[PDB]
Amino acid sequence: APPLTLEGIKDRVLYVLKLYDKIDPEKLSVNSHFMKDLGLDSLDQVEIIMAMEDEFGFEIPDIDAEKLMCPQEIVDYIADKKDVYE
Amino acid sequence: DSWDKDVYPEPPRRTPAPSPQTSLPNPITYLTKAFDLLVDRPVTLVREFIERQHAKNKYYYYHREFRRVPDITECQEKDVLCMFEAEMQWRRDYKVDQEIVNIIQERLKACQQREGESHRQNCAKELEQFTQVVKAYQDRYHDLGAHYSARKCLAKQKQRMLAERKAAKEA
Amino acid sequence: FPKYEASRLSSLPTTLDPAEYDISSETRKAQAERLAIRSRLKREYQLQYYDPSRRGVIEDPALVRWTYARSANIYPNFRPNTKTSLLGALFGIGPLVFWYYVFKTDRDRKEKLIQEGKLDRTFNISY
Amino acid sequence: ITKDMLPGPYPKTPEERAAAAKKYNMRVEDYEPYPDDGTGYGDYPKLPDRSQQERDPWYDWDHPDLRLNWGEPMHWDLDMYIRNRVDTSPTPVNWNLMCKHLFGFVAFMLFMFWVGETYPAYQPVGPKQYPYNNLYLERGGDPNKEPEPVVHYEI
Amino acid sequence: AYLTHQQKVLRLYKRALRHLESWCIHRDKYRYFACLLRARFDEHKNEKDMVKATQLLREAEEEFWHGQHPQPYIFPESPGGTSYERYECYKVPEWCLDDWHPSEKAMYPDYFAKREQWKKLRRESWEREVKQLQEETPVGGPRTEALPPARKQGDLPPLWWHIVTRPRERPM
Amino acid sequence: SGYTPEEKLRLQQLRELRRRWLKDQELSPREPVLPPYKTYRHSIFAFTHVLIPVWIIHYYLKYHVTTKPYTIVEKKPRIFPGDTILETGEVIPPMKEFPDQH
Amino acid sequence: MNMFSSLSLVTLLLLTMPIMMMSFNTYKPSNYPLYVKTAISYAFITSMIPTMMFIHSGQELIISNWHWLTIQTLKLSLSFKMDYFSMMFIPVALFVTWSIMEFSMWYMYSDPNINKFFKYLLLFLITMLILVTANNLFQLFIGWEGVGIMSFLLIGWWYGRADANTAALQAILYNRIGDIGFILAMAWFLTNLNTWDLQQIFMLNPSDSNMPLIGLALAATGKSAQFGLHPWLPSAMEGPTPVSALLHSSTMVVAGIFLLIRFYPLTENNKYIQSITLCLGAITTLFTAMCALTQNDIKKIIAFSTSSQLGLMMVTIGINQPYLAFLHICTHAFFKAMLFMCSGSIIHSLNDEQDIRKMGGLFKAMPFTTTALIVGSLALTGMPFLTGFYSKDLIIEAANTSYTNAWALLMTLIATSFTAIYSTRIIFFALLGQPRFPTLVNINENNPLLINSIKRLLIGSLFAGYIISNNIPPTTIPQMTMPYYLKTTALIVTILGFILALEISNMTKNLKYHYPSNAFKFSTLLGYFPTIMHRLAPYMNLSMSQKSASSLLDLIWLEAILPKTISLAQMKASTLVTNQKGLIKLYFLSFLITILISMILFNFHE
Ligand SMILES: CCCCCCCCCCCCO[C@@H]1O[C@H](CO)[C@@H](O[C@H]2O[C@H](CO)[C@@H](O)[C@H](O)[C@H]2O)[C@H](O)[C@H]1O
Ligand SMILES: CCCCCCCCCCCCO[C@@H]1O[C@H](CO)[C@@H](O[C@H]2O[C@H](CO)[C@@H](O)[C@H](O)[C@H]2O)[C@H](O)[C@H]1O
Ligand SMILES: CCCCCCCCCCCCO[C@@H]1O[C@H](CO)[C@@H](O[C@H]2O[C@H](CO)[C@@H](O)[C@H](O)[C@H]2O)[C@H](O)[C@H]1O
Ligand SMILES: CCCCCCCCCCCCO[C@@H]1O[C@H](CO)[C@@H](O[C@H]2O[C@H](CO)[C@@H](O)[C@H](O)[C@H]2O)[C@H](O)[C@H]1O
Ligand SMILES: CCCCCCCCCCCCO[C@@H]1O[C@H](CO)[C@@H](O[C@H]2O[C@H](CO)[C@@H](O)[C@H](O)[C@H]2O)[C@H](O)[C@H]1O
Ligand SMILES: CCCCCCCCCCCCO[C@@H]1O[C@H](CO)[C@@H](O[C@H]2O[C@H](CO)[C@@H](O)[C@H](O)[C@H]2O)[C@H](O)[C@H]1O
Repeated sequence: APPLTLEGIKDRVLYVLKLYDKIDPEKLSVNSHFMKDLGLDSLDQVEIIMAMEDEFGFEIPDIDAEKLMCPQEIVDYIADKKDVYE
Repeated sequence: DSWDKDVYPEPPRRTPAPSPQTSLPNPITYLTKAFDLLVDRPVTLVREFIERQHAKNKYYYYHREFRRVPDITECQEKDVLCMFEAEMQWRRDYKVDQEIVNIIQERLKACQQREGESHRQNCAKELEQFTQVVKAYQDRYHDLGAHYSARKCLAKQKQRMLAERKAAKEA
Repeated sequence: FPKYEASRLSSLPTTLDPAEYDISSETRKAQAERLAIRSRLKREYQLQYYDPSRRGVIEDPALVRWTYARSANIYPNFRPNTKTSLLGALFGIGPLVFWYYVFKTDRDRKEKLIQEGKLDRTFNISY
Repeated sequence: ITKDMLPGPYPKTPEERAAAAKKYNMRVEDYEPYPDDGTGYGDYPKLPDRSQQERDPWYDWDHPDLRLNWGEPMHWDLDMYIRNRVDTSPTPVNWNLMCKHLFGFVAFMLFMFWVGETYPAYQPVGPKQYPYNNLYLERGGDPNKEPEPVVHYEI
Repeated sequence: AYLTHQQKVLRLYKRALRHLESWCIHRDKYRYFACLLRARFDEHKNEKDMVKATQLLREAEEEFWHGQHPQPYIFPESPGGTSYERYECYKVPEWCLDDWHPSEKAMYPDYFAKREQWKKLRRESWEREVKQLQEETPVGGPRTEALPPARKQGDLPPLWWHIVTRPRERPM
Repeated sequence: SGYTPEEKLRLQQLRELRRRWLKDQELSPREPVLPPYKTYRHSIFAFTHVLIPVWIIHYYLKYHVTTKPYTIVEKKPRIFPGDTILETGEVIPPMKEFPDQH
Repeated sequence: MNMFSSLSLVTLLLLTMPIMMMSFNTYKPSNYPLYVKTAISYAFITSMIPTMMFIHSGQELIISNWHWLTIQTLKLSLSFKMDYFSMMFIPVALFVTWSIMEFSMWYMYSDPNINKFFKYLLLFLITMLILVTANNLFQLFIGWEGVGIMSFLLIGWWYGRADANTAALQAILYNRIGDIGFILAMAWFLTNLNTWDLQQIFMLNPSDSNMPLIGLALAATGKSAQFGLHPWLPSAMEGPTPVSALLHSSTMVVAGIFLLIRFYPLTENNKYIQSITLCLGAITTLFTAMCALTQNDIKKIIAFSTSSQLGLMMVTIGINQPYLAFLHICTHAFFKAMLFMCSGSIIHSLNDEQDIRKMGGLFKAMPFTTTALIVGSLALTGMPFLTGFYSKDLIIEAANTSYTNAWALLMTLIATSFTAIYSTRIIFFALLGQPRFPTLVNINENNPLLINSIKRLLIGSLFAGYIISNNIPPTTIPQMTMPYYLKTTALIVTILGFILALEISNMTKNLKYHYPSNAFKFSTLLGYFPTIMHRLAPYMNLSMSQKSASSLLDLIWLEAILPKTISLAQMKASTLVTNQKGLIKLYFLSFLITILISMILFNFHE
């Protein structure tokens, strides 16, 4: 399987969020808090995590998932699990 | 040849001559010729070399002959010196009889393979001979136990002889 | 929705347990101390697990107690009474007596057939 | 280790129950010893008879394969509940209902097989006929005895 | 349960969607039914009565048990998946390298030179890491498994070795 | 629900250490420092894995196994009506005439 | 006989040389997998020469080359029976193993222990050939348990995985339970016939052969995973896909059927055994196919297909058609190994994904894997003139024109329809519809090793059945006259299954949600047999081991009634003897008592 990179993981994390109708793709950034900045709720955040699992083909446990609150946090979580260091 | 054809009999061989009914070449014919050329010839010469060295050093070994001694019937009770010889002789005969049953079993199994689908009718002599020898072996040695001896064998025979006598008396 | 009939080998899901819900400050206090005990043991383990100069095994008293419980400690706490004796009588003596009659009856039946000549042993010369 | 930290006899007072629970790293409330039937458990804690498969996969265990933490009391039957052995995790079908359906299917299959053995299926055909007194010699019949002839006719 | 009410609802939502996905299979059909399922959660989103909210959770869990897929989808490397623990046989602890024969170490002069710096870095930091845990831990031991960060420059977060040096998820 | 400030800082610090450890796992160009046609390859394979073994096996079978009784037992050849026996020259009679119904 | 006997032994000696070179460190560790693959290719060639000789004139022989041990009147020799069943199976097994090994070279490329993997695959095959050519029951038993142990080591290949260790041990458990019957058969044959050699058993032809054959049926039940001992084969899916291909097509699971085939001279005369095996196979073929209808793991579907096909072979045994059962063993080997290899191609391209719900849209993305998958499926469902039609179709027509249990015939037919249904499932979900896999597409089936290994088995799945049926000699009277509806029963129930399966598959697309039926759950959870039995039996036996065997008896009662009671009595008596006052008055007063009782009671003074 082709290796992952920090830039590659970030691109796909943002890519998925730009296909979510509840986010504004222009206002989105790696550091956008899903509630404070993007104004989503927690039911929406579960769906975002669910979509990240489907994007990368592995599961984030609910204990870990509820803390990933901005795109950069997801990118960091995936990189740590997959041993991505660039 | 190598063994005795009387002890291990083989019925005469009957091989049908080839009757090719096809224009095609037979693969087995040429592979056979290749096998003789590539395998049989080199293997044959290597053996003939070894058979030359053996012929230059010919020496012999013998099959031991065991004189017959008095059996356990002729031994006085608790006379170990006579019992020992009769006991050892009986043990030697026990091993030989075991190999007799093996020979008859080997004939039976060779016949079953040789005759193929016809073995049921063409191995009746072998089966009959096997059935009789197994009856004789069973009568001599069966049920003696791990600690068998010439004495236990004799006691088993006497018991059998007694039963046959009594039935004969009923006749 | 037919309810959940839990068994020994098919436990009850926590999601269907009333005990999980309807929480009280008394229970929450209990979960607090359980977690505190866990963290005290985790800390004591981590301090030895992460020690650079430690080469060896971190002896676990919980494991020593388990193995010691399931061998050396049984007899001191044993009592000969109705439960232990009835179980001892059933599972120690009982199976032997059962198997005795099974084999003795079978061997006796076969022995009679051999004497009367009614058991076939035409080719039986290996024993 | 030391005798004070090893398992002991059945606890007989609220205070002996407190020292036992302390010894096994438990709360005096959560510690409950096996009944004192004289079977030899002693003061060893009786723990919820649950398989190790039931424990949280995602928690960071000291022994991830056993799903145990260093120092926590081990179930008396821990070796029977490892993930390789007895699993007690909840089933999507109740235990008893599972038994009824599996038993019912098997029992029904066996009954129908007997019914099919009493009423065998066959074609409307007479017995297959063989020559030479039903191949008497081939099957192994005695050459010396003269078999009862078996005659087959056309139709 | 140490999970708050919010955690239970969010966990049930995720678990219900995944089992719904197993039933539907097809992505368009799943999208249609996931939205109806979300609508049901949105219906009681503002229920301010805890007693009713808890009661709604109980029935929801009861309904999920009846409707759960008997063979749900599992990510291959997730607990219970077909690749769970598939690579544990290849993960070898780093302390196994201290036992290598010198002729084995001579083949990787650069790797074992770096490894020595890490081992040197581990010895130097240990004393301060034990000290930091001593000063921050209340009498009566810790109450949670959370660990502190480093508070100064040149300090490493206490108890870091076995997290930093753990085997790669795809070692060999 | 997110990370606490204390947690985020610890995750940050472990991450830099881990990524540095993973970076150090890479091999340098000179590592490892080791110490000091088809027909032909299939021809050498056939020689050493077929011809030499079949030489040994034929020698074994011909001059050791077959010199003992009943070590190799062949099913006797099938004889069909009209066959001729090589050993003797005996000719097996044909079967009697059929009704020739077709 | 010189060429025939020489060549059939080099075949076996050839396969062991890579084992010998390996364990003797004389090899070239560079490309050992290619060396092992090359040896298997050459052994296929050498095994074709004896097979052609048998095809020509029916030449068969027995080779007893080494006398190992004589036990009084039982001589045990290393013997090899090169007969009908050995000469056809050996080239087929080697041909399929040739493809699997080439396929494994690509599938296992990244495995660090690939050299050990190929060594185990070679031992797996060697023990199968010992099983197939064994001429006596002891030599056969060596192969019998060899494949079981090799199966254990390969199923549990990823030994850090608890689930793989449970599956590997479970396979031993179920196969050892079967081995009770094998030992029983050996004991009966030695006692009653004084032999283990197949020749003497058949010549003596026992009439009261109920006990030995029940033992053989029990052994076949475990090895071929018939109902009662079946769960281990689906669980054996833990192993790498190449293991599943070889485990299911050749080597292990077929040995059970082969054992019963080898003993057809006995079974053909015992109607009671025929009735039992027929029912045993019928429930097996029906139940396992019923379980495949709802499985979502692609390997578990094919695993349940094998159990269903093995049940069919057991049915063929039950109707006194040993040679058709053998033919199905041979034809089944081709397309079943291909199906497993095709699924491996899909699993690899989808980053280790095995759930069909997460595939789809692969019909065009993986064209060559798709062609092989369709050919394999059609061969499995008895499509006319594909390899699977020449065995399966004859079996069905012999089944419904025989004197048979009516229920077993009806079960067998329904399972034939189920075969089309679960075959439709794999194609519909893996290949058709829209893709359901993750976004990073890495589909790639362009490795020549993958293409060639499947290509060879694809040709076999098209012509191997035709070639074999036209070359094997006839050993029965094939039944060819029958009513039109009995002739076409196999074809029509297959077509009906395809039609119905298609309708069921299409309903998944509709925007409807349905609660599961008890029947649906029953199929999915494998009749609850693994759920109930793999918790109840382990629990009861393991709990009795600790509670009663150890504690109650060994740590308590066996101690109490002897050492602990005796030592306590001695301690008590010691205290009575030694607890004295040291008083002169008391000791001498006891002397007076001793003297008095000496005269009055015991009359020691007389
Ligand atoms: C510790 C495990 C406890 C399990 C229970 C075991 C009970 C064991 C009982 C020992 C056997 C007692 O029974 C024993 O049977 C044998 C037959 O073989 C008898 O043997 C004798 O009697 C038989 C007929 O009865 C005659 O052939 C002959 O006189 C002699 O063989 C013994 O006279 C008798 O004492
Ligand atoms: C193609 C397949 C060909 C072979 C088909 C074989 C059919 C086998 C059918 C076996 C049925 C056995 O299962 C049987 O089902 C009914 C229906 O739930 C069960 O019934 C049980 O569940 C419910 C309770 O909620 C009620 O029906 C009843 O109170 C209870 O007994 C029986 O307890 C069970 O014994
Ligand atoms: C009782 C035994 C009787 C026969 C004994 C004959 C001994 C002959 C030994 C020949 C070498 C065997 O050992 C091994 O053989 C193979 C092919 O020959 C060689 O392997 C070579 O060819 C194979 C395939 O062509 C390649 O996979 C491999 O990359 C290459 O090195 C090994 O380098 C050698 O170590
Ligand atoms: C021995 C080998 C036997 C091989 C038998 C092979 C299959 C035999 C044909 C089975 C039926 C063919 O398929 C028949 O026609 C069309 C397919 O275009 C189906 O039509 C279906 O196609 C679309 C697919 O998107 C569905 O969404 C729609 O519900 C339906 O109209 C019919 O529902 C079916 O009855
Ligand atoms: C089976 C038929 C023949 C059996 C003959 C056996 C005779 C007895 C041999 C062992 C004698 C040992 O004598 C003594 O036994 C007791 C327990 O049994 C041991 O003592 C141990 O067990 C006892 C009671 O279980 C405890 O009170 C004690 O605290 C403990 O140390 C002694 O350390 C040992 O010295
Ligand atoms: C078939 C005949 C077999 C004869 C075997 C030879 C017998 C030898 C007998 C030695 C007896 C002395 O052994 C003695 O047993 C008692 C067990 O009650 C032990 O006593 C132990 O158990 C008792 C009570 O269980 C405790 O009160 C005591 O504190 C403890 O030490 C002694 O420590 C030991 O010294």
